[PDB]
Amino acid sequence: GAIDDVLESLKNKDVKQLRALAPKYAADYSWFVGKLAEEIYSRVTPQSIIRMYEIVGENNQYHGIAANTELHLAYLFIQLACEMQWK
Amino acid sequence: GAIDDVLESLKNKDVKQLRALAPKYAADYSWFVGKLAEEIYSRVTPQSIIRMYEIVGENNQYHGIAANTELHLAYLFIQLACEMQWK
Amino acid sequence: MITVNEKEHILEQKYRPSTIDECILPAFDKETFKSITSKGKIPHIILHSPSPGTGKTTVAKALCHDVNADMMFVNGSDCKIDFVRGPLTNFASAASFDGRQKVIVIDEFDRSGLAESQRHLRSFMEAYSSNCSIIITANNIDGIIKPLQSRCRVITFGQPTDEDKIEMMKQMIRRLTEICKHEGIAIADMKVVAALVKKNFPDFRKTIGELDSYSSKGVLDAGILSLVTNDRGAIDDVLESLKNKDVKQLRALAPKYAADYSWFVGKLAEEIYSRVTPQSIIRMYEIVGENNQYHGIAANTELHLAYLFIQLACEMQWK
Amino acid sequence: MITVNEKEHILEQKYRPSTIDECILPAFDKETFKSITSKGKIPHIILHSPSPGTGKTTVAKALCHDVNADMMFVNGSDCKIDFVRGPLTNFASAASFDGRQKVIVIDEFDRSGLAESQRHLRSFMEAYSSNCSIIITANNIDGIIKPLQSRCRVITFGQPTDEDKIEMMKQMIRRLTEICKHEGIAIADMKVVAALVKKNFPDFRKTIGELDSYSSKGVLDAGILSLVTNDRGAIDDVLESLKNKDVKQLRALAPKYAADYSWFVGKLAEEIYSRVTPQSIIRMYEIVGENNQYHGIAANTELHLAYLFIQLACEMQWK
Amino acid sequence: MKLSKDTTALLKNFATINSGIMLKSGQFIMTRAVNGTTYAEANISDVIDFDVAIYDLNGFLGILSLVNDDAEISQSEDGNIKIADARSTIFWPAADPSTVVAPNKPIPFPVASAVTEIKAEDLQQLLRVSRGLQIDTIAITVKEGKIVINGFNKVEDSALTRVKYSLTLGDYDGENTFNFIINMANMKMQPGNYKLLLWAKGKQGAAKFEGEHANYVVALEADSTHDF
Amino acid sequence: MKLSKDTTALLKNFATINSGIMLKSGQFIMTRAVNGTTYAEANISDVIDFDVAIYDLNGFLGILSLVNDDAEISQSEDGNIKIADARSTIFWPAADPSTVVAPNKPIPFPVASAVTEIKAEDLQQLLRVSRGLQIDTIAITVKEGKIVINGFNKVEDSALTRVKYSLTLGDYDGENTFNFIINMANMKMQPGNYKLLLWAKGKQGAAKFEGEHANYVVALEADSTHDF
Amino acid sequence: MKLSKDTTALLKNFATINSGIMLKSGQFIMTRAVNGTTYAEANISDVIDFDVAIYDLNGFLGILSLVNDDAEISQSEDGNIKIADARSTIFWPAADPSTVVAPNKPIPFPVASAVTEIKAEDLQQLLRVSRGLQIDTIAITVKEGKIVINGFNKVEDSALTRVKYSLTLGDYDGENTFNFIINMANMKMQPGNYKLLLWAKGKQGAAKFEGEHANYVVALEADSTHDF
Amino acid sequence: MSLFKDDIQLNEHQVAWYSKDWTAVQSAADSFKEKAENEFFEIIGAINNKTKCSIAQKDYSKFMVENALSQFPECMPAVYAMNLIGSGLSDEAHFNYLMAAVPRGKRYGKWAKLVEDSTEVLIIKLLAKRYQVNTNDAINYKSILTKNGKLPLVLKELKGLVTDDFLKEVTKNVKEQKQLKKLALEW
Ligand SMILES: Nc1ncnc2c1ncn2[C@@H]1O[C@H](COP(=O)(O)OP(=O)(O)OP(O)(O)=S)[C@@H](O)[C@H]1O
Ligand SMILES: Nc1ncnc2c1ncn2[C@@H]1O[C@H](COP(=O)(O)OP(=O)(O)OP(O)(O)=S)[C@@H](O)[C@H]1O
Ligand SMILES: [Mg+2]
Ligand SMILES: [Mg+2]
Repeated sequence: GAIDDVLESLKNKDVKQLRALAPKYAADYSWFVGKLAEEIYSRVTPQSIIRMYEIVGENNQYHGIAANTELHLAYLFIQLACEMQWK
Repeated sequence: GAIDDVLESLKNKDVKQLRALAPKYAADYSWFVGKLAEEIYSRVTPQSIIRMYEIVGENNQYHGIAANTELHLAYLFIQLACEMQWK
Repeated sequence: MITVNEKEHILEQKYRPSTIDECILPAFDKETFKSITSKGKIPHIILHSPSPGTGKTTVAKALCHDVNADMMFVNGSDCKIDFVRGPLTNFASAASFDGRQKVIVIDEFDRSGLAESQRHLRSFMEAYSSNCSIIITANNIDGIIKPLQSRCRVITFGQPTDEDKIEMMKQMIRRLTEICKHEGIAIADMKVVAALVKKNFPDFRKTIGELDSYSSKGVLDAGILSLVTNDRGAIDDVLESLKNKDVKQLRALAPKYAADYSWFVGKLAEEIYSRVTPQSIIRMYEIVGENNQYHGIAANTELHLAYLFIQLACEMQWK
Repeated sequence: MITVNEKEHILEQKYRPSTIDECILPAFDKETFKSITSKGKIPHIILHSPSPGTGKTTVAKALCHDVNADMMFVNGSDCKIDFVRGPLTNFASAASFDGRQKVIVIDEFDRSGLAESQRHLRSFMEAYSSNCSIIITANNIDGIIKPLQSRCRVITFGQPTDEDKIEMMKQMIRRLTEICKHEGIAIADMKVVAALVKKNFPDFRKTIGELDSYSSKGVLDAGILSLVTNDRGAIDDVLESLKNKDVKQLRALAPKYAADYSWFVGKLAEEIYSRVTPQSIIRMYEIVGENNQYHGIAANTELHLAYLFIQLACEMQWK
Repeated sequence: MKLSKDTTALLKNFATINSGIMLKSGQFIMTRAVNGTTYAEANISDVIDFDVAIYDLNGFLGILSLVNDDAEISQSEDGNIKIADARSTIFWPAADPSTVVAPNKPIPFPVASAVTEIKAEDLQQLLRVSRGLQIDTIAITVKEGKIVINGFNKVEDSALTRVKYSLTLGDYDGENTFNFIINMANMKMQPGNYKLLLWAKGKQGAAKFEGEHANYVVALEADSTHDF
Repeated sequence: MKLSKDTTALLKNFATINSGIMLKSGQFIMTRAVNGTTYAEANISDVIDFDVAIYDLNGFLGILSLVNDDAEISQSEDGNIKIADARSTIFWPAADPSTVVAPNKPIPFPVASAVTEIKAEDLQQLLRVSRGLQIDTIAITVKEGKIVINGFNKVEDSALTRVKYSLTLGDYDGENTFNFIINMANMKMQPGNYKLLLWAKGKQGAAKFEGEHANYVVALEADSTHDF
Repeated sequence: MKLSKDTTALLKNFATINSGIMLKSGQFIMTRAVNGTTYAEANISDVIDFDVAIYDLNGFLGILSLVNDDAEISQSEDGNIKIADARSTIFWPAADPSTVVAPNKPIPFPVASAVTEIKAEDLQQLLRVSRGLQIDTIAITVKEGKIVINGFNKVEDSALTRVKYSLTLGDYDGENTFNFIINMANMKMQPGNYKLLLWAKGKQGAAKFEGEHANYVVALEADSTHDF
Repeated sequence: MSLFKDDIQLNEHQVAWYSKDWTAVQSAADSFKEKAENEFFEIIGAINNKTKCSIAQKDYSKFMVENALSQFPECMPAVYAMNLIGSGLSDEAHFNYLMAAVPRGKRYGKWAKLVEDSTEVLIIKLLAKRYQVNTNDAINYKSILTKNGKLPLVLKELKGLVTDDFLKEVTKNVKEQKQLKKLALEW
């Protein structure tokens, strides 16, 4: 799969691309979530590493019960973008 | 397939109508949540789009473990009505 | 003339009209029901009634019995996703070769938490309409989704006329006398039965329930007229206790409404909304939404509801 | 005069004491055990050792050997209901044609699920009380049901009395030196043995285990022997990682334990209990319970463990 | 009655379908499962001479086995079954008809839409494999002009597309193509040369196995697709 | 000693009464239930040449079955039983005599107040029905000048008023009336023809089943009368 | 293949040894316990003409016994085994070889340190007694110039000093003292006349049973003492 | 009635063990089972007034403890948290959290009531299931039967429909077997 597009979108803090690409990952959630959690660590502020991990872990926690998976990924994307300590 | 009534009532900020019409739009929750997100994004100020994302994402992620889905949707409607402005 | 199951100890499910004729109904409603039963078929019907208690569940069961159909009595509460896709589908598909029609009576298919159950039943009825007929039974019609209304023909109870009112009152007084005689209960005064029936005429389930509750004394004393009772749909006890902030009673009352949490939270958000300050309406929705949100991750729903009660009592501004 | 088992791959079992005399203990407890053995008949006894590692299994086996009793050692966790009904009864109802008292030594009997077996063994003691004597060993006396303490005589011996403390300090140092000499490890550092004795003194089992661990490479007996330890622990590595707040290790090891989260989560709760503070313990239990509730709801189950670790590290104020 | 060994075996087999049986005054014993999925019937040589509803047919048959073959059953003075013998006398409680679920009238199975035949050995093999191979659903479809009793696992193969067992019963000469999905829990027929004659109409279908001793009418699952 | 198949079968049957049997030198084997309600005795064809107590008779006989009939059972050096086969030697642990309840002396049964007979088939059918019907107790009563064993389910009806099973043994020559009650848990007699001869003086009674091999004695429950 | 009765019995025994097996092309079937304690191998008269790794050998044999003896077992399109009877056609999955533990190649047994013969009756008696006497460990040491198998109950006494059952195999020729301890849970050999070839070097040893059809190899317990 | 006039007493444990009456042995062993009242009293005393009580052999019931501690709003937040997340926690962990959260007090449990009050929801549930009425009508029927109809008389027959599958909806756990025996004898 591709994760560079989502990471760059988070870096530039776009909002249209996140929504557009969210349905492209909703088909398989766990794989994409794990991959994103792995990649984001190498490009996050040491203090913001904990925040990113907590956000991704909470979202992973509440999947399965989420009514709309695609909106579930979208919400993840805005949550990451709004308060990501990019380094 | 059309949710213009929900958007109009939310803009008017009439909590009675939102709750009244929630039962009929609560049969399908994933689709309605997606549609509400899209129309609110297209019809809301840039600052409040993040607030809408947080509200709708929380409310849909907690779905499935919601005892009364109609009350859940009414809660979403009230949260959106009293917590966001409209462009 | 009066049917008796003899296996029910409730006196309300024991003496219940087994046939449509035995039911005390207005002339117009009884004639329409007789026509439906004489047609030999039971089209999908949403039995309706403005005044609760006029005997609509009993009328549906009487229709099914008169047609001789293989009635499948199912409550609206338990008509969930799997039930619609499971036992209901098995009953509708499995074809017994006795020639008996299949009818699925669905009580109270208008409660709060039944948003999606109605749509799923609509889909099922669309799939299995030709085999089994669905007889809904709702108090308020608007509680039934609009698409489901078109499929089944709606019938409305109530609206008794003056002559109909007098005839029904006399019939129910005679039925009460017969029931008391059959149950070994001595009525002190004949006028007592007439007064009791007049107190709540439009609905007879309430009258039968009051008589059953009073039967402890064994005599229909004049004190039965003093039994105010309480509307079944209403939750006024919870609201009064919340206003008084008596957590000692809210905890002991939580188990009563914890059996059906979804409907109760719906009713609470519906009613507590019109008797609290507008500033506290937002907080009420926050609390009820958060409590509803977590039901499903909560092991015991009674403690969930008790916590919700204490929170509402301590954080509610009552207007 | 150290008794070497000569048939085990572990020093602790290799050099376990063979008698009460060669067992080094507080003077009062050793005198009590000597009197017990001198009386000839070993009664029911519960060996209570509040301080872990002091050695209660060794004392029970030493009593049984010293009194010549026909010991039948059974591990407490292995003393299930079926074991009591089977092998225990078979042993207690066997003709003792040698004059040796039959003594059952149920070791570490204060476990979690050992209740239906503890009261069952109490009934057993009621039946075969004149055939076999039971010597139960429990770390937590509160973990042995009340009847088993009312029948058996509870004995506690983990409290050195100052001067007895120093006497047994010298005794343990001499015994460790002799065991090292017999094993084939030279005492390179004289201060190292005393330092290791002091570091965990009433943990003789742990000290012997560490001596075995550090003696494998060579004679050594200096340096890391008295300097900290090297025990990895089942979850001790993760506990240390969380304490240090390191994030790389947590994510690295999350997939290792993600295979069986339930056992790991339970063990993590059990271990972190002892290293936290009341507010910290409340928060830790909330975190672990919340995370476990969503095991079947987690998207993958490895990022879930990572999130649990991050939460604990951020919130867990270790003490 | 007499309830000869053959009738006792038939009733013992029936007890599998329904825990209790409502016997009637005649040479015809019939039973149906509580959920109604499976119906069983057969003409018993022994003559039943009183309407007695037995709540525990398995226990009644077990007691009857320990008695002489010529154990003259009879109605007791209290109203229960009295299994009289040469010397002994066993009394069994004849439960009321309300608590015993039995069909009101014999099932008049319509003209078979697709008649077939299942050999005794084939049926025995089909049951043993289902027990041991995890099969819990069989679809009596048509494949290359031959009727094949496929076998699936509805628990795991929700779509019922991965066949676990196949059994070519025979060749179908008709043009209609059908996939009759019969649950395995409803395949309670006793061993024997059966002649299953299927029937389907719209969303309602049935499959009837007509042996030389008893006839078993099973209800096709909800997913049975066909073009009749 | 040597334990023939007959003696081993008799001991195996006894093992159902008392889990362990205190064998004694001679030709007499006797065992009593720990409750004391059941007693069994028999004259074996073998010769027990040493007094040994076995706490697990079922296991001992299971071991004896494996070794050939030639196997010679001899007391071991340490008192344990030692079944010595032709090529394999088995050591069995002799129980502690305290932990094996055995009678001190044989129960000498007085002259029977009423003497009857029970056929082997009748007794086997009674034992099987007891399990089938849940017959907790029985009663050797007289009905119309005959001896009848009426079985009752004491757990359900405590007054012992409903006979769930009635067995007629024979005509009672005497003229006394009695309601001897024998619990089914104490009916451990092996299959065969038994000349049961009852006896009850005052409030204490006992029923003895004088068989060809063993002579079981059963304690009559407290509700038996035989008032004469 | 066309697995016959004897090959199926051998594979059932191996499934007893190992929950699953890994068939390989040719005429050789071998399996090893999950923990490697016991290794079993045997030559068969049927040709395994394709490599499959059945994860549940016992269930596969159970399903195979439900068809004709000439069931032309083969491999399906997905690689899963496809038993094909005259009419039926079972489908048994072939698990990935990684999941099923199997030996890399046939175990080459060192020269026979000692040779002894254990008869079929003696072996069956040993197994049955071990099940009965609670024996769980057997020592094959030599006593008074003869090789005997002693049964020790480790649970009651870890020190193997109290012997529960002694079996004399045959005369011992060598002049070496050895006491090999073989766990009884590793004696999965099928009944027959075996040809024990004991072997042990230093602290590691292994005993092989040269069976008529199979060659079972068991790993001696570490507690074994000897002069090898 | 003890054919033999043995002087050996066989004190109700020798009879159970020597005779290998494993049912009798189990009954004798349970004869040492502390009645649930004092076990629960000790557990709730340790939780409510901080005390050194350890549950290793005690039959610790999460539901009983929670619904006996929820009678007091002071310790409701702790009961609520352990209701939401307690499921899945080890009984020892649940007890430790309750010990650390429940502030203090005495609270006078009154175990005699919370045992019956804990079955009220089950009674309502199966009474609405048997009569096919909503839970409000179920509680109405329960109240009516308490006075007239002899609620125990109804429950006698109602016990037959408390299926192992039905109890799953009442509560989600494996300890629900407690009310299986509780309603296995309702008379
Ligand atoms: N028209 C009627 N004639 C005779 N009995 C009646 C009639 N209506 C109700 N009842 C009695 O009421 C009971 C059953 O009435 P129901 O139809 O179940 O009440 P209901 O219509 O369901 O009230 P709601 O709307 O559900 S609260 C029985 O005891 C009947 O005897
Ligand atoms: N007082 C002691 N004197 C001599 N050796 C001891 C003593 N205490 C422990 N040991 C040693 O500890 C080993 C055996 O420890 P045990 O007490 O039998 O094990 P244990 O059951 O874990 O005891 P714990 O951990 O205190 S509950 C042997 O190597 C003994 O030599
Ligand atoms: Mg109604
Ligand atoms: Mg220990």
